[PDB]
Amino acid sequence: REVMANLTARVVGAARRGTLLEKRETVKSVALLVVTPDRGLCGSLVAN
Amino acid sequence: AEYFRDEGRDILLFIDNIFRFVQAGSEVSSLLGRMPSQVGYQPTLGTEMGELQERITSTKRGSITSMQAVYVPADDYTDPAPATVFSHLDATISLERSIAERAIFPAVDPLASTSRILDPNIVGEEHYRVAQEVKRVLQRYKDLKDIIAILGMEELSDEDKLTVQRARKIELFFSQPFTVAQQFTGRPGKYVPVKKTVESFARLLNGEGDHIPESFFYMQGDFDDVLAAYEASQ
Repeated sequence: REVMANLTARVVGAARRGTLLEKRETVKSVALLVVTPDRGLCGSLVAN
Repeated sequence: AEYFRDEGRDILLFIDNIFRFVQAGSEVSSLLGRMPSQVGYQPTLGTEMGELQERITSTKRGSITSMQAVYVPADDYTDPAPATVFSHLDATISLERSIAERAIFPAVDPLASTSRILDPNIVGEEHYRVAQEVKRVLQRYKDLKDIIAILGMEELSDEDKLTVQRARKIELFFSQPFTVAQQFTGRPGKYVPVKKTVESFARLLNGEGDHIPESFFYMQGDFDDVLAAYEASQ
């Protein structure tokens, strides 16, 4: 967490702000991650 | 009433609490020295019920549209008097204590209430289909009552869940204000024609009204009134 803070502060130029950290403009496709229990009986947690 | 039936006039007959007739017969028999049967009832229970009830019949000369009431002792439907009444009726309506305690004033149990003319050739194909679906739902609900009570809604499957909230909405929707209930309830009475009832329940079973919360079906008229109330509350 602090290594990100220490490193990303140094790298501020948009030209070198590529690859994963690149804040792309005109977003078109979005992927999402969901984690759920393997087994039920958890209650409303899975539904939530 | 038999004089008016025999000359052709249509008669509406309202006998209230046949069970009191049975209880009077039981007390008379106990005083008469007859041997008691079952829970203190008269040995001649079936014959007395036959003699009274077989006179309440629409014949070829006139028609009697009877409507009786029966009081179950305590809450026992296995009592000899209601058990004897059950086989002398065309349409049976069962009022349950739990439904009334849930503030559903009609308190009719659809599963335990049947009728002979609930036949597509007599009442209408759509009416019959709607009634059969409204019973298959709430039958699924009675099957899942224990599951819901001990675990909760979550463990059921998605279709089972949907049927469960549809059953609860139907149970709430069977309630209806009565014009004679103004004395202790401020809700004005409603008269929902059978066509409107069938249409409302068909729409509710289709899926329409799923988004509406269950509390909006309490003591309403047809489905249009429920939709209007939902719009009023936005």
